[PDB]
Amino acid sequence: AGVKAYELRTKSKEQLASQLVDLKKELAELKVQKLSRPSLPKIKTVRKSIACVLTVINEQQREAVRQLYKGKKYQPKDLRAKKTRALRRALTKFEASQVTEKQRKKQIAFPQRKYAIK
Amino acid sequence: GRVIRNQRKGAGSIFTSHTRLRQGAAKLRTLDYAERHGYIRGIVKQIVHDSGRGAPLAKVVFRDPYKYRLREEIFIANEGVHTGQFIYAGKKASLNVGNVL
Amino acid sequence: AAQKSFRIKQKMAKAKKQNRPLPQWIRLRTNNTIRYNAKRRNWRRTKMNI
Amino acid sequence: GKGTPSFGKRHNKSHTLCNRCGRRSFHVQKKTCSSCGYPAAKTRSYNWGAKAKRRHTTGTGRMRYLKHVSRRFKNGFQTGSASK
Amino acid sequence: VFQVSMKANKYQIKKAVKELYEVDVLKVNTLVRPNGTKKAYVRLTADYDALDIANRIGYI
RNA sequence: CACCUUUGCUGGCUCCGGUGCGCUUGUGACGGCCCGUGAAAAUCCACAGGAAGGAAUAGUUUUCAUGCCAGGUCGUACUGA
RNA sequence: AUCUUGGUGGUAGUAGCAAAUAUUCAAAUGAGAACUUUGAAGACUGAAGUGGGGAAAGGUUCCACGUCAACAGCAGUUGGACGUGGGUUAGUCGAUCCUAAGAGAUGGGGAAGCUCCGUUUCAAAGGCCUGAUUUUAUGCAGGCCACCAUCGAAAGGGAAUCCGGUUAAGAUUCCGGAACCUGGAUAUGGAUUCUUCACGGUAACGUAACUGAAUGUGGAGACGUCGGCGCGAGCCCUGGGAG
RNA sequence: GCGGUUCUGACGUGCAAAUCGAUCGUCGAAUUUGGGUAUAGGGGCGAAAGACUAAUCGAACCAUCUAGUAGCUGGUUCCUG
RNA sequence: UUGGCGAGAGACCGAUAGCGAACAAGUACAGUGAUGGAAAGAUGAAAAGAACUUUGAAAAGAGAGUGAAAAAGUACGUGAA
RNA sequence: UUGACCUCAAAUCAGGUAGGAGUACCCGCUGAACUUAAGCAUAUCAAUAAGCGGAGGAAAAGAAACCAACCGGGAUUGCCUU
RNA sequence: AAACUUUCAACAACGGAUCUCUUGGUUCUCGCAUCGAUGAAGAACGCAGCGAAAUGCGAUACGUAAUGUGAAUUGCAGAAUUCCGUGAAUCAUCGAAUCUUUGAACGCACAUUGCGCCCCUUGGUAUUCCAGGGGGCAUGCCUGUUUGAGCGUCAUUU
Ligand SMILES: [K+]
Ligand SMILES: [K+]
Ligand SMILES: [K+]
Ligand SMILES: [K+]
Ligand SMILES: [K+]
Ligand SMILES: [K+]
Ligand SMILES: [K+]
Ligand SMILES: [K+]
Ligand SMILES: [K+]
Ligand SMILES: [K+]
Ligand SMILES: [K+]
Ligand SMILES: [K+]
Ligand SMILES: [K+]
Ligand SMILES: [Mg+2]
Ligand SMILES: [Mg+2]
Ligand SMILES: [Mg+2]
Ligand SMILES: [Mg+2]
Ligand SMILES: [Mg+2]
Ligand SMILES: [Mg+2]
Ligand SMILES: [Mg+2]
Ligand SMILES: [Mg+2]
Ligand SMILES: [Mg+2]
Ligand SMILES: [Mg+2]
Ligand SMILES: [Mg+2]
Ligand SMILES: [Mg+2]
Ligand SMILES: [Mg+2]
Ligand SMILES: [Mg+2]
Ligand SMILES: [Mg+2]
Ligand SMILES: [Mg+2]
Ligand SMILES: [Mg+2]
Ligand SMILES: [Mg+2]
Ligand SMILES: [Mg+2]
Ligand SMILES: [Mg+2]
Ligand SMILES: [Mg+2]
Ligand SMILES: [Mg+2]
Ligand SMILES: [Mg+2]
Ligand SMILES: [Mg+2]
Ligand SMILES: [Mg+2]
Ligand SMILES: [Mg+2]
Ligand SMILES: [Mg+2]
Ligand SMILES: [Mg+2]
Ligand SMILES: [Mg+2]
Ligand SMILES: [Mg+2]
Ligand SMILES: [Mg+2]
Ligand SMILES: [Mg+2]
Ligand SMILES: [Mg+2]
Ligand SMILES: [Mg+2]
Ligand SMILES: [Mg+2]
Ligand SMILES: [Mg+2]
Ligand SMILES: [Mg+2]
Ligand SMILES: [Mg+2]
Ligand SMILES: [Mg+2]
Ligand SMILES: [Mg+2]
Ligand SMILES: [Mg+2]
Ligand SMILES: [Mg+2]
Ligand SMILES: [Mg+2]
Ligand SMILES: [Mg+2]
Ligand SMILES: [Mg+2]
Ligand SMILES: [Mg+2]
Ligand SMILES: [Zn+2]
Repeated sequence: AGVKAYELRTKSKEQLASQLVDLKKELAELKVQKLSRPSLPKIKTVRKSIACVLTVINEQQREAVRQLYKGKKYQPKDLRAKKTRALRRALTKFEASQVTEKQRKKQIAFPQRKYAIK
Repeated sequence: GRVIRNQRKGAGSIFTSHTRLRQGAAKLRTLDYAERHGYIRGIVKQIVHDSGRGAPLAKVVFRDPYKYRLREEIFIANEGVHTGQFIYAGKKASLNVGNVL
Repeated sequence: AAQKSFRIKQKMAKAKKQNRPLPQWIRLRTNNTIRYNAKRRNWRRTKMNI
Repeated sequence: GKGTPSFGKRHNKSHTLCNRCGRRSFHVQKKTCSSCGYPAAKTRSYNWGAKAKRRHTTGTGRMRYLKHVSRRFKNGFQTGSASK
Repeated sequence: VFQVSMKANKYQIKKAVKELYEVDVLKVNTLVRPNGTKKAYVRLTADYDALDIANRIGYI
């Protein structure tokens, strides 16, 4: 059938590591059997289980690190948002919104007015 | 016309000097205190053929004044200098064949 | 070529694996138009040029 | 002697495989690829050789990262995850 | 006789065989085959029998 | 002696010389030749020096012997007409 | 349009398939044999070989099993063909290390610029030794020397391996036996010492060992070519004997 | 071994876009040659023939400017009146 | 705005045309290299792709059959010269 | 002696940033000849091709050291005109 | 007279024109603005039960996670038909990951799968040797930190 990642997300770090090894053992066993038999398609299910478990392990370990840098200025580049190189170099909303005191005063004194012709 | 033979020489490709077998450049010692003010004695260790050159060279060994070590110079041998001969170089060296005054 | 680089040997290994006729079952596939292996190479016909 | 007999003497390579572009165009003695220009930082190309530009440009390979960018741009470089 | 990762050296093969099959290795000889995979010829020490261990891992 | 045996099994002998402007090749000590006098570097050793350390009821010494452990990576088929 | 691409004729079953001395008989196999296999015979290369190995180059052509549509300018049961598999084992052989002619970063200087020069320079250009401290394998304790990256040889330089056996196809690589080198660790014997760092020999020098930092000096690495002479090895020739 | 004189031999829709046979030059050096390495196009290299520089040389090869220009050659497609 | 992404269209071309490329095309292949660079679309509604018999060593033939049609048999629409 | 200052360095020092690609259009630099002139040199082709540097969704330009000579207009760009 | 040659027709060849077709091209219009040291474009090598390609992907390898759909995939094999479901699929979507060796390509090199050094850790009697695992070491430039250099230079104190 295969493992299901919603079931794995309940599990602990150690339980998952243990399961990962049981799958790696199982996969080896089938690689041997494949030599004898003509066709052996069960091996696909266990390849994908391994890949599932590693995905979940990595998710857990990353979310742990996201918590460790909660709120801190500077976090690992791999947890920073990707966007694009050019977007990451752009001025922030704050920087782009800055006006000098001279211009702030003019903007208050003389905003564009709403008006209509009759 | 094409570039003539005498103009090809300056690029120095196939016309460079064949220096594999040469002993080193023949040169007097660097002019230092000892030579300006007194003399320094060296020994002629070897007299040796240099490829490309007519004249033989003389490997003269002098002590270093400032460090405990020997310093081989390469002189062009004057007629009459012999292995084992001492050579005197400096302001106060005597007027004998092989000395540097 | 007895004493060969790894990089050359790796390319030769690739060439070994590719040297085969088309698997017959491809011909049965729905809407198949591949008749034969059109990129087959042979040591007597065409050189690899490394 | 300049023809058939002289073709017998051809067994040394002027060019080997280029690490950068994979072609057999790395000139061994110049240590320089005649096709892509490795190890110059820039990739060799010329506007006199349009057909050669077309053989190597963006799109002639896998893309790998650049194929997904349009999709990412379409969804406003969103960050989180889909909710249920 | 095993197929073995192309990245694997003789130290890592010795260590893997001891770990996976609980056996003692005398020497490892390796070659890269013409199809570009790596084959290892792993001689066991005299205390172990290759046919037993091969029967356990289950190819006869 | 065994016998379309795994392929056996058993026994015996496997010794002593000569020769040379011989051939091929290695090498030694020499000789001839040059307005030609016929690489470099890694690497290894020795020496000079005398820093420093070292005994008596115990100190020194692994350039003597013996003993323990390890030696990765890539090439390796075949042709060479 | 000696037009462009494609197709097709006559020529024509014609030119031709004549270099490298050469084939023959039988059996087997097979639908089929001038050409495959075995046997018998006749010849050839004739060791500066048509033999046995390699370098460049090729890249699986190697080997087996199956097997003949195409290809082997006749043939084909055969094949370097076709299909499917098998096959290359290293501390000691190479690469890897070193430098050669040379190539080439950096410091700098040119050039609108792609880049060019130059290779130790008109640069503040590093990295070892030893004890410890027992705080630790970094600052500290001392010292020490400072040249100038790097790449460049499968024929140059260079640590160390041999025999016998073994496969369809691998072997100085596997197996068996017997060695060796480098790096590491290390304690037992021997040696040395109360004249502390050995003795002997007139001497050339001997020996199982027999303290030795910095620094310095030597050596080896390390070298043309030809000629005759000497000596060794393998081969050749030859006697007796046992098969 | 290196060369290439003569036959103006073979061949001349070849064995071959330079070969084959015989004959011949040279054969211990201004010798032959492998690999590495340097020199690049108005440039190189040349014991000099305008030779050689990948079957290309009295200026290589590749792409582009370029559908370069042509008072010159060739062609220029249905019928009748 | 002869590129990229997403759309809509045409008195445009219809496999020697139209992009070089309607197809595993910048592919196969050539070249030491820069570069150069093709050919190649159409069974049928559906594989229903010819069981079985017979001649032949076999390829195949002759029958039988499938199909609306094999004057559609993969050497596949039509099928000119 | 202790502490400044100036200038200049070093660090795998803390945090960043540049390079390469694409290149239709855009901002510069550099820069031909074929060709035309019935020859050819100035001229033309062309302030073009090729080469090099640098950007963006646009770029550049832009609020007059402007145009005018009128009864004066009023940043830049683009179209129709001239 | 036949053969032969020539001409025409029928049937059969050769060959692939013609006709009909068209998931391709071409041109015009409209809208949009998004590559890269957070490692791009491009390259190499790999990965499927049975693939040589094309296409997809990276040792988690024709994919993993997430979300939507709601039962396929299909050449065969196999699996499944609680399929009235946290659930089929070479499905769509895609925000989380994985992402070999490379490449601007960054420890140094590269016709080498060549050679280093540093930190943490494990094993082998181990600070120093060998091995395994993890993580690092390019250049120019800016701001800052720290440690310094120069009779450039001030004060202070010998
Ligand atoms: K010729
Ligand atoms: K080795
Ligand atoms: K060597
Ligand atoms: K030598
Ligand atoms: K001599
Ligand atoms: K000139
Ligand atoms: K050429
Ligand atoms: K020219
Ligand atoms: K005229
Ligand atoms: K075409
Ligand atoms: K039909
Ligand atoms: K930086
Ligand atoms: K269209
Ligand atoms: Mg090629
Ligand atoms: Mg020529
Ligand atoms: Mg040659
Ligand atoms: Mg060359
Ligand atoms: Mg090996
Ligand atoms: Mg000899
Ligand atoms: Mg061999
Ligand atoms: Mg051989
Ligand atoms: Mg031979
Ligand atoms: Mg005839
Ligand atoms: Mg003839
Ligand atoms: Mg015969
Ligand atoms: Mg004869
Ligand atoms: Mg004979
Ligand atoms: Mg064979
Ligand atoms: Mg034939
Ligand atoms: Mg035949
Ligand atoms: Mg075969
Ligand atoms: Mg060796
Ligand atoms: Mg340079
Ligand atoms: Mg080297
Ligand atoms: Mg050697
Ligand atoms: Mg063999
Ligand atoms: Mg052995
Ligand atoms: Mg001749
Ligand atoms: Mg003649
Ligand atoms: Mg004739
Ligand atoms: Mg003349
Ligand atoms: Mg025209
Ligand atoms: Mg023209
Ligand atoms: Mg076309
Ligand atoms: Mg019909
Ligand atoms: Mg038809
Ligand atoms: Mg006709
Ligand atoms: Mg830092
Ligand atoms: Mg023109
Ligand atoms: Mg004119
Ligand atoms: Mg004219
Ligand atoms: Mg003119
Ligand atoms: Mg331009
Ligand atoms: Mg942009
Ligand atoms: Mg706009
Ligand atoms: Mg602007
Ligand atoms: Mg103003
Ligand atoms: Mg205005
Ligand atoms: Mg990556
Ligand atoms: Zn390249």
